[PDB]
Amino acid sequence: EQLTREELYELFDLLVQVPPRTYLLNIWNHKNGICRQGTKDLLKNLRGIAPKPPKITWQGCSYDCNMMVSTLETEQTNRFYNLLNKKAPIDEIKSFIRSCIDEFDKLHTDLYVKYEKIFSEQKLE
Amino acid sequence: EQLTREELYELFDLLVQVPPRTYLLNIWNHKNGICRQGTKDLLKNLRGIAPKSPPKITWQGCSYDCNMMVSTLETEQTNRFYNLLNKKAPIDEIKSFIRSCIDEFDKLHTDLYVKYEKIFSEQKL
Ligand SMILES: [Hg+2]
Repeated sequence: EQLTREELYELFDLLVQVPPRTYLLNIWNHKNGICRQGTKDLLKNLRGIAPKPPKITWQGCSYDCNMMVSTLETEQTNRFYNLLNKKAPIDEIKSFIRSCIDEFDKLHTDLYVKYEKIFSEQKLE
Repeated sequence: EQLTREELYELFDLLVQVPPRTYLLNIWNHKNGICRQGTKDLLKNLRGIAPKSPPKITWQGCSYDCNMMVSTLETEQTNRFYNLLNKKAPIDEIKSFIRSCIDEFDKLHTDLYVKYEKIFSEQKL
């Protein structure tokens, strides 16, 4: 039952107090599902404009993108558990989760911009 | 003074509660300055590749199109910003919005560059 981003942010107002940790972990799994669908969408969009100067291949783009997103996911999850363990207020936790999603959106933007330029230049000459 | 992108992102993490309107307007003006420098950089780069049946695309046309696209996006984003202010959006939502507007401008700048790179390349034969 994957929550949409909209449903997650609405649910972030039903949390006026810090909920139990199981609840918090459930929310983080929905966060992961949202970011991972963003990655799937990025790779789908990049595959569309990849060709069939630099000599970057689809396999290279895919390795780079997957390494950046997988490393970001690990780093964010670690920051999440540290927030939990230090018993942070609910407002801080909510801002942290929304900021992690924003950070993934910026990474997906950075990757799209980077490869849009390379692929478009390869399609030339 | 004009904040760098990195300085603006730093401020975002220091808005933890909802700040006065003057502060948010000030942040928006720095956002505008960052996106306008991105537009200046785009036109500089495009000048490098500009020339020196259907009509030939010239520097004038390229410049008119780019400035219309970025100026209209500026207007539309500012109108969405004022909507959030007036509806008293919580700070996490405003922060996501401003971050997303900068991503949208980065994408537009890249889309424009790729568009003209292709057009100027094809004409050159
Ligand atoms: Hg460029």
